Amino acid sequence: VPQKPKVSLNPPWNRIFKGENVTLTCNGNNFFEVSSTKWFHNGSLSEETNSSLNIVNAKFEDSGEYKCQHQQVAESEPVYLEVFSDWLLLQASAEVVMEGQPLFLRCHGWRNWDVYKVIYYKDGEALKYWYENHAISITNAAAEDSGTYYCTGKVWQLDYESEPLNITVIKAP
Amino acid sequence: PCDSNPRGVSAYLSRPSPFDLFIRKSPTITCLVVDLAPSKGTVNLTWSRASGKPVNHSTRKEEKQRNGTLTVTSTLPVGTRDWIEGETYQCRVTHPHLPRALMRSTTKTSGPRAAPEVYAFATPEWPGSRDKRTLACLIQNFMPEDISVQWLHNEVQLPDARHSTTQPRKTKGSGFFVFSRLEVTRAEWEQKDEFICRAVHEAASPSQTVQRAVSVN
Amino acid sequence: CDSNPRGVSAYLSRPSPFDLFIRKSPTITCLVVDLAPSKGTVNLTWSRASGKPVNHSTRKEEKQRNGTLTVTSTLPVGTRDWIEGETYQCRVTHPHLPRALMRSTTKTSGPRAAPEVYAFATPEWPGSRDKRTLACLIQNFMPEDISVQWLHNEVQLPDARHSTTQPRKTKGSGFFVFSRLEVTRAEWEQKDEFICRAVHEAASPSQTVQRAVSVN
Ligand SMILES: *[C@@H]1O[C@H](CO)[C@@H](O[C@@H]2O[C@H](CO)[C@@H](O[C@@H]3O[C@H](CO[C@H]4O[C@H](CO)[C@@H](O)[C@H](O)[C@@H]4O[C@H]4O[C@H](CO)[C@@H](O)[C@H](O)[C@@H]4O)[C@@H](O)[C@H](O[C@H]4O[C@H](CO)[C@@H](O)[C@H](O)[C@@H]4O)[C@@H]3O)[C@H](O)[C@H]2NC(C)=O)[C@H](O)[C@H]1NC(C)=O
Ligand SMILES: *[C@@H]1O[C@H](CO)[C@@H](O[C@@H]2O[C@H](CO)[C@@H](O[C@@H]3O[C@H](CO[C@H]4O[C@H](CO)[C@@H](O)[C@H](O)[C@@H]4O)[C@@H](O)[C@H](O[C@H]4O[C@H](CO)[C@@H](O)[C@H](O)[C@@H]4O)[C@@H]3O)[C@H](O)[C@H]2NC(C)=O)[C@H](O)[C@H]1NC(C)=O
Ligand SMILES: *[C@@H]1O[C@H](CO[C@@H]2O[C@@H](C)[C@@H](O)[C@@H](O)[C@@H]2O)[C@@H](O[C@@H]2O[C@H](CO)[C@@H](O[C@@H]3O[C@H](CO)[C@@H](O)[C@H](O)[C@@H]3O)[C@H](O)[C@H]2NC(C)=O)[C@H](O)[C@H]1NC(C)=O
Ligand SMILES: C[C@H](CCC(=O)NCCC[N+](C)(C)CCCS(=O)(=O)[O-])[C@H]1CC[C@H]2[C@@H]3[C@H](O)C[C@@H]4C[C@H](O)CC[C@]4(C)[C@H]3C[C@H](O)[C@]12C
Ligand SMILES: *[C@@H]1O[C@H](CO)[C@@H](O[C@@H]2O[C@H](CO)[C@@H](O[C@@H]3O[C@H](CO)[C@@H](O)[C@H](O)[C@@H]3O)[C@H](O)[C@H]2NC(C)=O)[C@H](O)[C@H]1NC(C)=O
Ligand SMILES: *[C@@H]1O[C@H](CO[C@@H]2O[C@@H](C)[C@@H](O)[C@@H](O)[C@@H]2O)[C@@H](O[C@@H]2O[C@H](CO)[C@@H](O)[C@H](O)[C@H]2NC(C)=O)[C@H](O)[C@H]1NC(C)=O
Repeated sequence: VPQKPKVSLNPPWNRIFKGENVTLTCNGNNFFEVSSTKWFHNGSLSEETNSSLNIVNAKFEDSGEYKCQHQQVAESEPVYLEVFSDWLLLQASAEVVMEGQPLFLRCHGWRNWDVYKVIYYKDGEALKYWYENHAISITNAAAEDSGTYYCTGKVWQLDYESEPLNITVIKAP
Repeated sequence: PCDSNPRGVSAYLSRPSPFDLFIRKSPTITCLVVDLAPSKGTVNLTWSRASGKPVNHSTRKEEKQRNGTLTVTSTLPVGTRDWIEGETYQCRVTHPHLPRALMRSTTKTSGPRAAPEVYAFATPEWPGSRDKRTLACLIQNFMPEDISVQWLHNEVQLPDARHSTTQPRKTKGSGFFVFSRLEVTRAEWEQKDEFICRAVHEAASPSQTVQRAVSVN
Repeated sequence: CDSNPRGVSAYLSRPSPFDLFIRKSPTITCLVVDLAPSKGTVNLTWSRASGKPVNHSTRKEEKQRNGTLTVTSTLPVGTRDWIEGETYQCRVTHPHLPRALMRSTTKTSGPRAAPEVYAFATPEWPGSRDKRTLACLIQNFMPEDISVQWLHNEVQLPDARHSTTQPRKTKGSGFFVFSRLEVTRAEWEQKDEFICRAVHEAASPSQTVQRAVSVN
């Protein structure tokens, strides 16, 4: 019945282009670090015992289910990490956002190539267009803010569209 | 030469059609700005002549498009004379979102002026239908390429959406050629046989018009 | 326009009616453009959807004037297989690119309606008394894949002799294309019979269709 351990990503994006970098960290409800951390990848026990696990030049093999647990029985809710290789990737701070919390969308161009005329779509509607790339920053989540999103943009003068992404928002009576 | 697409925002400036210029005798050029992004303030479109002589009042519409963008069109009335006499008009758009200003200009096309040659034809019936016959009109060896085709029928200038006219194409004779097609109904040729395929070009005399009659049977 | 580079584009042409029924040796072509001097290969790979093997292909790499670099590859195709809806795909890959470039093509679908052709001929004009223009209208057909041409005394004129437009739709669910063939006096005295043939997937019985013409 106690507080379970949480996992944070930095940068937020749990979906990234191959060769990109990301870091997993296990909760601050273990501050001075009283217990070694144990990371689990798709199942096996990782050999890193520290509070934060790194990932470099992320290969595809690195995609998967990540979980960390301390010295209790319960283990962090799993965090899924997908590694892609396309022209545009739509990254989100969190796929399921508790009511009220902030949300971030980002149209990310491969090798961080410039993407002009980026447009973000929400349920087939044009949410926001800008001459250049830009992040979608939703300060306070809502109900309308759910639905499936995806972005389009020009990279080196050609047109591209990110594979679509679902975002859900909850309520607490 | 590419300081013409500020922040990516492109613009187009259309030239008066032969028709709107000689028949209708009320020509107008249009400046169309695309890929603008919604904002608090509107753009600042400004029309001007190279001669320095003042300009008529313009029109302006701002249509938020489906793709999140925002368009702006502005049409301007133009003195039929001034234009043919080589005058030159320029469209200058300007908005905060923009670094350099956006400009585009246009004037009467140059070169040698060779009148149009037109020949009208008509198809024979076919086992498929006995009450539908097709018309065709070929206009060639002309220049510039700016041409306005159309049709008449018993003093009635048919609906533009009635015929299909192609785009100019060059010939081994330094002139261009365009084709027109106008499907027809039995009822209409019994009303009369005279079908006219007019043509408006900057050359052709004496009324800048040129036509060739046709008919079945 | 200037500095801003443009990325690789790929296209894939379909067998012309002609090269498919007359010449009976059809070939599709994959054309890659806007490539740039790379240190790596640029793999082009042909494949069928049926899984059945493919003939050997051709390949040319022409450095273009605008600093770019083009690659074309033509592939021989079984006349039968094609008409029977087979499907071919061109896969190009460039080291410095995310996903691979692919394009495919197969026999156009829909209802097959034969072509209707009518040939015409202009009357002289004060400008010249030894030059007369021909025109040939082919309509109400579908698919839009059509091969126009001309004959003259058993001589299939040079493709560069006539100008044929691109298909356009009609309020009759079919398409229509126009052809123009300027002519010289010498030739009609040699004979009057001018033929404007047409090759379509429909028309019977030899998949050909023509209409004679002549002045006077
Ligand atoms: C968001 O959506 C926007 C629209 O919803 C979209 O804007 C469009 O941008 C394109 C270019 O990116 C614009 O194209 C230009 O169109 C001009 C004129 O538009 C049409 O109508 C004119 C008369 O009103 C005609 O004179 C033109 O011919 C054109 O009409 C064509 O279509 C009709 C219908 O079948 C046909 O009868 C005509 O024969 C025409 O084919 C043109 O003047 C411009 O021409 C220039 O470019 C062409 C080829 O690129 C050259 O050959 C010319 O010489 C010249 O340089 C050009 O075509 C289009 O107008 C915009 N749509 C709108 C608002 O009408 C925008 O791109 C979208 N943005 C994003 C990021 O998604
Ligand atoms: C935890 O569980 C996950 C999922 O079960 C595992 O991750 C999978 O890892 C494999 C690699 O072993 C991933 O597969 C790879 O996908 C790449 C991307 O696919 C895109 O591109 C292709 C081609 O255009 C499209 O068809 C496809 O739809 C996608 O758009 C491919 O490029 C890879 O291809 C290469 O490897 C494969 C297999 O080795 C060969 O068949 C190919 O010839 C080529 O050499 C490859 O297919 C897979 O996507 C991952 N799944 C997920 C959900 O991400 C983790 O590995 C696992 N944890 C561990 C380590 O056990
Ligand atoms: C993801 O992170 C890696 C690694 O991070 C960086 O390198 C490590 C070794 C540590 O020092 C980290 O603190 C540091 O942030 C990035 O890869 C690294 O990229 C750099 C260039 O961006 C490489 O440097 C080059 O090294 C070669 C040969 O070693 C030289 O010839 C070059 O002149 C240049 O110095 C660095 O070697 C490489 N790390 C290794 C050894 O793999 C990676 O770029 C990053 N992903 C991104 C782009 O975000
Ligand atoms: C494009 C950007 C600058 C951004 C910019 O100028 N931004 C405003 C105007 C126009 N846009 C680019 C937005 C239009 C996009 C059209 S779109 O249709 O996509 O909207 C500039 C900044 C530095 C430039 C590079 C280096 O020099 C090296 C090298 C020189 C070669 O010689 C050409 C290749 C290369 C890699 C250069 C490419 C590109 O040149 C760069 C990235
Ligand atoms: C640099 O020069 C080359 C050659 O002029 C340019 O390539 C040309 O690219 C266009 C498309 O942008 C090709 O047009 C297409 O051709 C296919 C083939 O028939 C057709 O199916 C399409 O409808 C379209 O017309 C064109 O064919 C191609 N030229 C060649 C090699 O045939 C290239 O674009 C230039 N680079 C720049 C600055 O864009
Ligand atoms: C991505 O989302 C779409 C849409 O989800 C719907 O809208 C949400 C707000 C929520 O109400 C969901 O319960 C809705 O389903 C999903 O689309 C469904 O895809 C499945 C295939 O798995 C199909 O059987 C359903 O008919 C689709 N529903 C509709 C009406 O489009 C989609 O599945 C999601 N991505 C995944 C996980 O596949």
